[PDB]
Amino acid sequence: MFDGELIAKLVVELNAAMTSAQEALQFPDFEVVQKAQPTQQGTSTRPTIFFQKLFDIPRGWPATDWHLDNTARKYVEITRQHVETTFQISSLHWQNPEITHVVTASDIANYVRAYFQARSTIERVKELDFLILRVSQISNEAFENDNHQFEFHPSFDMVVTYNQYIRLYENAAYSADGVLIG
Amino acid sequence: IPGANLLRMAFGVIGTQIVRYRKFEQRVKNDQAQYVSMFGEPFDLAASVQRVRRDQYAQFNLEFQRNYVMIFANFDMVDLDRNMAGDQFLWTGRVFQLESQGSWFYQDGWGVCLAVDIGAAKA
Repeated sequence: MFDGELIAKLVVELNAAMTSAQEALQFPDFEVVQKAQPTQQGTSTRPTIFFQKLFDIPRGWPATDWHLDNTARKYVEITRQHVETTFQISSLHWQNPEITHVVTASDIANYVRAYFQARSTIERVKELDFLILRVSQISNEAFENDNHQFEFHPSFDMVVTYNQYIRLYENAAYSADGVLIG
Repeated sequence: IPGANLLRMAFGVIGTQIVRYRKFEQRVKNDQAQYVSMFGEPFDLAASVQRVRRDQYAQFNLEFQRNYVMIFANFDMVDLDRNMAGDQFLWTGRVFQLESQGSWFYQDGWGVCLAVDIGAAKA
């Protein structure tokens, strides 16, 4: 299970989480994008969520299985590795001081993090062939922004565990012979 | 005077080139959270193209010379905002990063050489 379907499932789940959060906290509108734009782009002035992959851990010695093809008299060797990968989730939202109804980018980040940690979410995810570990920290960072106005860029890290498969060929034996000496 | 277009009358002396210019309209997603942009109706524009003349660098064994071009045109063209950029090609696709005195009479341009053009009469 390689990257492309991982990203597709992750964006679907993030869209569902943001649809829930919009009902919960009443944002104007939301948008989910990646932080890996191959083409020059210009960002959006809407409550946005971002994701990106940092690195990978093999987590265990490879496990090999043997499946026999009778017609061609060959063993098909399947190797499985239990991979752990790390994703960074971050959000942006600009605070308008005049509006009385206040919602923070930190609120959106906290709600998105809490959604993925619920039991029901994990039960839904399990049938998509991956699972999530515990999240331990969320941080707020302040930057100057292109309008020379301070704002926050909260972020946190998530861990997703899955399996990777490759296949190879190997010869097969069908009999045994021996010699006994003394 | 910031009235009549100065680049308009200047182009009557020096002599210019011809480029194909296309503007940005809107963008969508490709079920990967990656933006894919789309442009509309490329047309012919008269402009003067200059040099800034790249020198390369290294990261490790990788040279990566970045190609640059400077273009003067009497068009109100945008390089970047919450929307996309514009495109051109003297011989290969390019994209620019700047602005200039558009709301009066003319602007100035940039350009980074993208890979190639499609072909078939240089689409």
